[PDB]
Amino acid sequence: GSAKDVKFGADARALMLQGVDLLADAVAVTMGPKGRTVIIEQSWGSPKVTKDGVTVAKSIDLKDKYKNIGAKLVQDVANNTNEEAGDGTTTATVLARSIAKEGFEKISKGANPVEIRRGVMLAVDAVIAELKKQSKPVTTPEEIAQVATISANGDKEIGNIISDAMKKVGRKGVITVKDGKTLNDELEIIEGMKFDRGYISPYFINTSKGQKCEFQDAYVLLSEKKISSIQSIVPALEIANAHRKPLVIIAEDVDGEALSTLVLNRLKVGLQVVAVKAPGFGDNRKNQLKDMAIATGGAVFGEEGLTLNLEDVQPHDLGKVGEVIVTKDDAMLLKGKGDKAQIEKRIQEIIEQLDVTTSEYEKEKLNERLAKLSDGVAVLKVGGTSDVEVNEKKDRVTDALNATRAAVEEGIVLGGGCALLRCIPALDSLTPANEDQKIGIEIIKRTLKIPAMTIAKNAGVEGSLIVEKIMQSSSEVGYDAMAGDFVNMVEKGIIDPTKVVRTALLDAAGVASLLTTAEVVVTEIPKE
Amino acid sequence: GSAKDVKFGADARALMLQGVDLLADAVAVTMGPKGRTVIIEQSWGSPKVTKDGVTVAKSIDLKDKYKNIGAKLVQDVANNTNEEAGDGTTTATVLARSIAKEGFEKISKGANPVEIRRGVMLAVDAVIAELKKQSKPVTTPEEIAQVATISANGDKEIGNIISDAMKKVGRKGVITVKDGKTLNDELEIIEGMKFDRGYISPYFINTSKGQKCEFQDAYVLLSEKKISSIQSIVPALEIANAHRKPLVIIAEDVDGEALSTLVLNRLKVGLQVVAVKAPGFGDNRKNQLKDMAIATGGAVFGEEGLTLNLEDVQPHDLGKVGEVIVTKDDAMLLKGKGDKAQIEKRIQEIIEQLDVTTSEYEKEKLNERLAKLSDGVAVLKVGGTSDVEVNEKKDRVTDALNATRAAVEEGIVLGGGCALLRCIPALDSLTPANEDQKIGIEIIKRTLKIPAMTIAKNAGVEGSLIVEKIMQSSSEVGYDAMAGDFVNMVEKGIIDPTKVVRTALLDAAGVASLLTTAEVVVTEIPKE
Amino acid sequence: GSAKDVKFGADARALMLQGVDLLADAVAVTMGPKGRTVIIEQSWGSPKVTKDGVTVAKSIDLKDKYKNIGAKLVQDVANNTNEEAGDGTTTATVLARSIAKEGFEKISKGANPVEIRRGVMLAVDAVIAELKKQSKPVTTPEEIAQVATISANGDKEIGNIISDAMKKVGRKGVITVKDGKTLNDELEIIEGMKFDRGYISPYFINTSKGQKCEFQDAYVLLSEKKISSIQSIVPALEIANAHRKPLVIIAEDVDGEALSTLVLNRLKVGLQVVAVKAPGFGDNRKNQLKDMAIATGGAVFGEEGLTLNLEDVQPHDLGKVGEVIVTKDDAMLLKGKGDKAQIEKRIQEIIEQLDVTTSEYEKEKLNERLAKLSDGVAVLKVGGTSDVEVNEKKDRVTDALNATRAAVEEGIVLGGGCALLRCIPALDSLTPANEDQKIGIEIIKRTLKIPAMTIAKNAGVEGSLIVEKIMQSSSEVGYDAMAGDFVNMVEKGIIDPTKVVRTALLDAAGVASLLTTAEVVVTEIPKE
Amino acid sequence: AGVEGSLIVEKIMQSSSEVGYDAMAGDFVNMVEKGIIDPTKVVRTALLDAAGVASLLTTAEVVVTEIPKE
Ligand SMILES: Nc1ncnc2c1ncn2[C@@H]1O[C@H](COP(=O)(O)OP(=O)(O)O)[C@@H](O)[C@H]1O
Ligand SMILES: Nc1ncnc2c1ncn2[C@@H]1O[C@H](COP(=O)(O)OP(=O)(O)O)[C@@H](O)[C@H]1O
Ligand SMILES: Nc1ncnc2c1ncn2[C@@H]1O[C@H](COP(=O)(O)OP(=O)(O)O)[C@@H](O)[C@H]1O
Ligand code: BEF
Ligand code: BEF
Ligand code: BEF
Ligand SMILES: [K+]
Ligand SMILES: [K+]
Ligand SMILES: [K+]
Ligand SMILES: [Mg+2]
Ligand SMILES: [Mg+2]
Ligand SMILES: [Mg+2]
Repeated sequence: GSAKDVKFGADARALMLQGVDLLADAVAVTMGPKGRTVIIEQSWGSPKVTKDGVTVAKSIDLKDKYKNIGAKLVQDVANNTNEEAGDGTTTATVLARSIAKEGFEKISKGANPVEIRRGVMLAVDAVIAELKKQSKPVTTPEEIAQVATISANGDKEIGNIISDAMKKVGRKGVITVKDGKTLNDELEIIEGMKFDRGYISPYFINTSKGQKCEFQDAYVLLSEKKISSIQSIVPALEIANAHRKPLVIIAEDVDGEALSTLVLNRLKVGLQVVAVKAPGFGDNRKNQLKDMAIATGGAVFGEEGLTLNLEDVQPHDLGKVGEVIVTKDDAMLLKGKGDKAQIEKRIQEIIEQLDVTTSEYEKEKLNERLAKLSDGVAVLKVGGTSDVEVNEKKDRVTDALNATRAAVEEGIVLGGGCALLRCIPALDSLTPANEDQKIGIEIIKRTLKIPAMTIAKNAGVEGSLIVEKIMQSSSEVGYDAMAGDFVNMVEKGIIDPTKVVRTALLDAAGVASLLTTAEVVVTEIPKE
Repeated sequence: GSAKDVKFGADARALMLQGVDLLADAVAVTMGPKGRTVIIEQSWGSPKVTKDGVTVAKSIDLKDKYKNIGAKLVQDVANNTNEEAGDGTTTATVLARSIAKEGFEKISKGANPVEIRRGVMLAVDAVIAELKKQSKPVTTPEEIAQVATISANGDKEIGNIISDAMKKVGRKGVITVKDGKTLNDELEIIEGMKFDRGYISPYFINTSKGQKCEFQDAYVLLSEKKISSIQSIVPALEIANAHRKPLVIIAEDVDGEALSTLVLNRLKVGLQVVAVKAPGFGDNRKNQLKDMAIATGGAVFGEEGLTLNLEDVQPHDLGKVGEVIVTKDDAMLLKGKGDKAQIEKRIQEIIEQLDVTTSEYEKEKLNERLAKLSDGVAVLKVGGTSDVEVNEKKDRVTDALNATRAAVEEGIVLGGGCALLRCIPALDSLTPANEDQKIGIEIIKRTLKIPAMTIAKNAGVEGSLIVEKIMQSSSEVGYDAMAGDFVNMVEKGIIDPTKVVRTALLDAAGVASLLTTAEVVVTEIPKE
Repeated sequence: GSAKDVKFGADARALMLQGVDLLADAVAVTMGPKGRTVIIEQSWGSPKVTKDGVTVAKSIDLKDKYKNIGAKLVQDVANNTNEEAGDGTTTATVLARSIAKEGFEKISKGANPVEIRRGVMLAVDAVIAELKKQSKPVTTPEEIAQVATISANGDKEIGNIISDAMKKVGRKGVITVKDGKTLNDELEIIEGMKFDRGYISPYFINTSKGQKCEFQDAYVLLSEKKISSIQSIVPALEIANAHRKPLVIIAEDVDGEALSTLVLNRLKVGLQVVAVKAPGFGDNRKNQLKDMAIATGGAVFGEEGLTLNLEDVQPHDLGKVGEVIVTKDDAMLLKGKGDKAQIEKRIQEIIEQLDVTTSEYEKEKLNERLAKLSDGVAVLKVGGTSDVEVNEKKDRVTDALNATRAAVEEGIVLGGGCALLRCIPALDSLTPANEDQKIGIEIIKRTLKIPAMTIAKNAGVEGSLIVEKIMQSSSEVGYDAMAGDFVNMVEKGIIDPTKVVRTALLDAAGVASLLTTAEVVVTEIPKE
Repeated sequence: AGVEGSLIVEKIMQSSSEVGYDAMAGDFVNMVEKGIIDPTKVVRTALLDAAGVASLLTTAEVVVTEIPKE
């Protein structure tokens, strides 16, 4: 195969620990307030300017093979935490390094690194079991605003926007962020359903405005397969013209012949119609048109084993929507009169359909159908003046938005590091089975101070001195690293999700305590 | 991934600031009168010779990875200002460097660069709020001549041509510049309609002059698809011969058969006809022939979903024009009797169709339809003796022309930098929330002096000395850097659009105050 | 993008001027009599041996990035002058360098190069305004003989040949030069039209002479596409035989079926016909046969969108010519009865088409159509024994021929440089607006002595001493650099076109006075 | 002095016998009246020492030099 190079013992430990220290010194500066950004060279355009501690970690790839092993294993810590919780990735990386450093010190000839690993995990289990006890559910809509304000680097506008969006959509609603264009942030609460597809012919525009077709109290014709002929399309339009209401035609496509009839009747006397294709792309639209059908109340035509055909339609067989808006790239149905008692049964089917399966894409479009249908979705167009700014402000908004959605399900706990500092008394009652498990528990006991310590450090004060004066203090008191003094937390509004705290700790301790059991390292030769 | 290299703290700050200082020293020389040109090597031919601070900034790309980071982020400022306002890009780059340099000094261990950022933006909000107070709208057509004269590097011919072109077309008309051929500048005001296409057969020439077919009070036949046969063409000519008026035939093409008919009846007894193809090329001509129709009063034949056919024409179904001029490469319709009340409704449609969309090509041919139809457009053929010369003057004409269109919409304000210098008293009443925001406000208070200071520096005098004596002086007094003495401004005619001043400041402060929050820089390894 | 390297201030100035000084030192040696040749290596064959200052300027491309910028900007001066006038390229380059050198000295910290530029152009405008006063039209045919003899480097045979060719064709006729084969120069005056293509079958020879087909008062049949079948050719012959006149058949080709008929009717009773293909090769013949048509009066058959077919011809539809001469390799039509008032409109059409465009091949075959069309034309087959000689002597003839045609339209003036020396008094009455415009006027005032000075220098004498002794002398007295003594000029026959003198000054002053405005230079890195 | 050399020399030789160039004021003057003079001894030895030495250098056809070892 490929020529390799092996290194044993303390030499390899040091080099890997050198790789860990570098990638963690790069990210540790981005912690808490008074943290500082990191500029990353993009290979093509203007550079990134981040504060998120995974963008910093996934970039840093080191030349040396052994230091790079350290970097990769810290990258995997930072990434496991991000996907699981969405914030707290700096918190994990400093905890990972601290367990690595303290581990590559206790490795003498008589020590057993694997029992040390077992002791670390006993300590970690005990501490996340202590977090859940001192956890408390988030109840008031003000605690939502605080969690957001904190994880957004203390930007209070962000906190009010995410709290407002979560009152008007539901705490488990669908908030999603976009690249805004204006200078300020905007909360847009979409009402109804909308799909990324516009009218076929630019003759349906009846608005004399920004290229819109706008209807009220329309019928809906849902077709699975194409509407080719003049034959299949005529009966529906006779219904629409007779009842004197507009008509929307959502089909796989409108062929040129039925299209030519639609355009004709629009331009003279002036029948009110409009056509758009289906949302797409394949098997999905077959479910989503059916979703559209029952949301409005009607039937999808051409169905496989029902094959409702177009030639025999009836006015109850058409859906009804209060307002219809269609532009050159997107259509919106708003107030479907769809017998809510039945659209709710649909919601229950789709939610059971996701609990069953997972494919990262079947579950993706699955959630698209839920959100599109009921409570409407919120979007957060962020302001800014230049690109790199918007991209920075956007990394902070998503970290705040993940924090709030991870807090509403699993409660809040003190911040500034005090969450973990208030767990050390839990470790002081463990009775280890042997000497090596005692070493592991002592490793975590030291490591729990790292978060509070690294925040004070970036603030410019003595880290460990602040950590001690916190522990001596009462249970609700800790350090506000912005104001630079000690405060009650919840009264002052410093809190963190318990989910982000425990997953960061658990992913760090998980990977770090395994690195420390190594004795050999095998690397590819660095040919050229 | 790619082997990377990280640098921390003061070392990295220094390297990026070196990249910034270089790219800004290169562009700063091109400021104000007595500014100086910059020769840029073009990779293929003779070099460019500019004074615009984006051609200078976008060209300069650096070898070192860290210096290039500084340069790229200054290109982004200069570019954001150009697209948003069209002038003021040097003003942006020097303001940017001043905010970076002043920022890479206050970064001690206890400073919070992110709060300093917040203070910088507090200062910028208050100052653009003060510019808007001391601003005034542009009213007299002498103020238009002045703004144009200033932004053209003090070339008064440019000021008179643009004011003349803007008086005869409207302050929001359509002026466009071209590479002239003569030695002097020319203002050509196209009045009416014209498209770049001539007659098919050189037998329609009835002029006994420079190869022209020239008619008065003619009919117009607008056909979308080809005129193949004798059958479809014959009825229109019977109308033309019966009423005894000439006829123009604007179609996609005139086939050899209908063509052989047209030439025959022209060469004997002497029916007055002439034919041309459509403007082109594809979907566009379909709208553009429709535009011509309502401009003259008639109907496009063969239309998709109207299919007005040629066999049943009627004399009212033909357009009418006062005079028709057709050469071997272009046709001009002048005085269409087209029911102006309806073509204005058309104009309003096309203007909303551009405000809605943008594709750089749909919006291109879109403006072609306004101009071709609307109040005659002005075109400016610039003189010169050699090519590199014309490209310089053309960079200056466009910056002069962009400035006037940014003054007519958003008012004017003092020039020479005095616009910003007259805002410092606004900053002196800010009450910063903490120490870090106070640092930011002082950063801006110093930076506001940079524009006036860099103009005096380029003039060969002491920069800060001129700045001090201006502030001591009255509100209308400041420095004329060409005459080299202090003057009232508006009476002397030194003014700038408020839009260019505010966007230059805002794009610089936005980008620069984020660079100064950095603590780490990660760059790809420079392999070879 | 590509890594670039910037240089500021005097360093950059020095290097560019080194490039200007190099490219201009190389060319100055080819000036006036006693100038000297320049050997250029051709990458493929035997080298060039020139005296023209554009062949020398366009070759020299420099290694260093900064020296090459200077070289290119002097190339642009020499090229703009050649295209505008056809001679005077050495005069321009020494004037360009002199303005560059004198410009890269006065650039101190307080000087404004842009105002110096304005003064330079004020001075150039005033001096080209003085040339036209002291200009006088060329009237006698001996002044033509002198203008030609001078710019041909004092070759008196060249002067007599060009004067003779211009007497027999008109001073604005079409003279054109070719690579002769003999040892001496030859003046051949073609009469009528001619193309390099002979009869198809060697049976049309009715001459009993040197292999010629010779007709008088013939018809002409012009076909764009081939004459394939017996069907298309017979009616034309029926007409030609009916009226009892010969017939010429100019088509893309005469296929073997129609050919066997033409030859058959030729060999028995003796119908007078003859066939030749078109001039060629592709799109050109489509225009060139049409040119031939209107010159004789008729129609080209098979046309694209007129498709005049061969089957329906008529005797007015055939061209008529006074005499027809066809050999084995070329055909000549002489006295086309073509309603000349329109071929003149055609000639004016083709002449404007070349002034508009240039492609070295569109303009090449373009000139083929003028001469082929015009009545008569002169050609000058130059002698010589080897190629490099002919290429040289041919370079001098064209410069003489451009000179005489530039004198007949715009008058003559004293020579040897004395034309400009006699303009300095105009500069001494300018009143400059400021110090910088004063600096510029002095730049030109110094620069006007350069031509006389560089000619005396090359003659082996002291340059400025000859310049001084001229200015003290009367207005008609100056220096004959061949005889080496002072003479009246017009009596002695040393004169230059005013068009060549003024364009030389103006293109140099334009470009150089812009180079002298530079303060930064941006160049691509020279990787490898 | 910053002017064209041979041009001043020509305008001097054209002039009268006492007229020449004062290079400080930058104009032509009578000399003794204005006070520009030099000893005849210094002029003649300068020419004679130069012409002597130089006119022998120009008679050379070969040059022999010691090798520049190091
Ligand atoms: N104003 C503040 N005062 C004190 N501690 C804070 C403040 N804001 C955030 N923190 C703490 O800093 C830590 C960093 O939060 P998180 O967003 O996970 O880290 P990062 O800075 O990497 O985003 C959290 O534990 C949080 O409690
Ligand atoms: N003649 C002048 N005297 C004093 N100041 C001037 C003069 N002309 C322009 N300025 C000022 O110089 C600044 C440069 O304007 P801008 O169009 O950005 O020039 P550049 O394009 O070189 O950057 C403006 O703020 C303008 O008001
Ligand atoms: N015999 C001559 N004596 C003095 N001056 C001359 C003579 N012949 C030409 N000249 C001058 O030399 C100048 C340079 O002419 P140009 O055409 O540029 O030379 P070339 O064509 O060889 O480059 C012209 O202005 C011309 O008047
Ligand atoms: F960088 Be944070 F702790 F997600
Ligand atoms: F360089 Be300018 F201020 F656009
Ligand atoms: F060099 Be010459 F005047 F064309
Ligand atoms: K972070
Ligand atoms: K500029
Ligand atoms: K020459
Ligand atoms: Mg984060
Ligand atoms: Mg500009
Ligand atoms: Mg020449």
